[PDB]
Amino acid sequence: DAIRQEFLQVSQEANTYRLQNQKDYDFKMNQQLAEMQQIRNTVYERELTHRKMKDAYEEEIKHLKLGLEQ
Amino acid sequence: DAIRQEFLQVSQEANTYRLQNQKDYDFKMNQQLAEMQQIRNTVYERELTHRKMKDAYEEEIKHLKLGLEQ
Amino acid sequence: ELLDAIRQEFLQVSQEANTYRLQNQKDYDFKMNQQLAEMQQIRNTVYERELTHRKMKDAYEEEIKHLKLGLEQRDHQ
Amino acid sequence: ELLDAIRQEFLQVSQEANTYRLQNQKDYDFKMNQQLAEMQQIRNTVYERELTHRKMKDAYEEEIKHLKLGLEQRDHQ
Repeated sequence: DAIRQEFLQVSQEANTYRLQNQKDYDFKMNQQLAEMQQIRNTVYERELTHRKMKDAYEEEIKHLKLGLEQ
Repeated sequence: DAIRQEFLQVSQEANTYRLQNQKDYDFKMNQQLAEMQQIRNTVYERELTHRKMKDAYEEEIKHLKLGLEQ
Repeated sequence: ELLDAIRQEFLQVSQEANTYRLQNQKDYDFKMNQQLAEMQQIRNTVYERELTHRKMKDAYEEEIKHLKLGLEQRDHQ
Repeated sequence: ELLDAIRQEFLQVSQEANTYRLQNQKDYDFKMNQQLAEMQQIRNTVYERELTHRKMKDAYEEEIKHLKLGLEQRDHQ
């Protein structure tokens, strides 16, 4: 009366451990994955910004060249 | 017979002169006016370009700050 | 005695054609003077605006330079 | 004699709970190692792209600097 019974109050603290420990794993993993995706997303966004910059620089050179023509 | 007659062949070389000389005036004036308007136009255009630049610079600072947060 | 009311017939066509010239030249040079002043006004505005632009551009560029240095530094740690 | 088939009953729950730990930690550290490599890949791409960006930005800025100097010079003449 404790031998499949505290082998009850141990076989289940058992799986409760195989549970909140797996959650730890999943949490850590999902966090890092999401963070990595965010970093990659910023790289793409930054490329659009640079395109917008290029456009502006090209416009500016055109305005200045005009200025020099007169 | 030359006295309102070469005062004919002179009273009209007269106004033909008051004509192509006025055209000279008008041409020069219109040219300069148009050129001045073009210069002013470029100033406005250049302000839009600078606004586009500002947007891009602000985007870039945001991307870099993100990079530093991770 | 006569080409002497008549000479000064002909010499108010050419002494007439010539002052339309002078009045046009004076009117033109007046407008050119005005034009010069207008151009100086435009120049002043452009230079004032360029100062503002240079300061703003400099501040953005300096912040970007500092951020990039920070990232490169983080990458050394 | 008995809590000795029975002691080694209980010591395959805790000698069971503990290796799920180790297998999870080894699996995690494996994925972290992989993650490190992926991050190094991203870093390499960012740095290569940044070089390209810096050169292009520099060339635009240098052309703009030269144009502005030319305008200021024209304004000295």
